[PDB]
Amino acid sequence: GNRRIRSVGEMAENQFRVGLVRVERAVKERLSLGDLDTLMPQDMINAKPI
Amino acid sequence: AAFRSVFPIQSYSGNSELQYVSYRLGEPVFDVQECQIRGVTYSAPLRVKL
Amino acid sequence: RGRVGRSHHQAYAWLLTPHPKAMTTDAQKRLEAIASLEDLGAGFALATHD
Repeated sequence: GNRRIRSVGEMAENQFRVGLVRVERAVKERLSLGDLDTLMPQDMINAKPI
Repeated sequence: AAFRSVFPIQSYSGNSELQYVSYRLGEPVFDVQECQIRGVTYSAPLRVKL
Repeated sequence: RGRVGRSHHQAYAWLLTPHPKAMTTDAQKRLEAIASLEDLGAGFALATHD
């Protein structure tokens, strides 16, 4: 009753989360960086960390 | 739960915010048996509308 | 910075910085150098730190 099953879904979701943590830091610095008018939701995010 | 737990994102200048709408899995580029033959991943591409 | 002057009136220099997390590391040290060093004959010390 104290030990818990973490099956395929929960680790995959957690690793997706920690991958998205680097993405949100990157878009933090990029989105806080200015000249934002010509910016589209493609170049802030990067699929390399995910 | 992952996208909602991370997004939406203020900028550091409280001027811009990047939020989430929905995701959708793209069609996998090959079949499973083909991905075993070629030696690459049976992977589904992820496309998110932001 | 030496552009203005050559008169009998106090001139002023106004230096726009972004959010401190938004500015880059070299730009940080650039601005701390020119903030810390502001008096006469500075540019040789400025070149010295360059």
